[PDB]
Formats: sequence, C-alpha cells, structure tokens
Amino acid sequence: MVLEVYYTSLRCRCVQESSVFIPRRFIDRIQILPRGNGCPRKEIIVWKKNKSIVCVDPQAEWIQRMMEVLRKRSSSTLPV
Repeated sequence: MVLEVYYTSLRCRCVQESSVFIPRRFIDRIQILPRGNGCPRKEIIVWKKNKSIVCVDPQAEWIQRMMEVLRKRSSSTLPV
C-alpha cells in the first residue's frame, strides 16, 4: 500500500464524501490532500483494488484509526 500526501493548492477534487468502512486489504493507495487556499477542506481519496476511487470523510472514525496505524509504522513496518 502507498500513502500519497499532496502539498498542493489546487481546487477540491471531491464532490461528496463517503463514511463507509473500507477494509485495509482492499486499499491500493490512499491520497491525502490537506486543505489550503484552493480547497477549504481536507480530502482523502482511497484507491480500491477493484479500481473504485472513493472520496472518504476525513472525520470518519475508521479512517482516523487507520491513519494512526500508518503514522506509527511510517519508519518501521515491524508490528511492535
């Protein structure tokens, strides 16, 4: 899996947000676009293994919990 963070100032890419759980095993990439002057909200786009591309609510509990896993394994992926 690949996490991409775009430190850009472009217009919003998402017109809706989904809060539906996406199991990590189905995720090929996650793209995070922090908000800025181009888009007034943080966007999180999940690229699923079946090629679906899903804008996700960045305040959804399941994505927050996932992001904590990704943060804590960003220097070592060893499960300790």
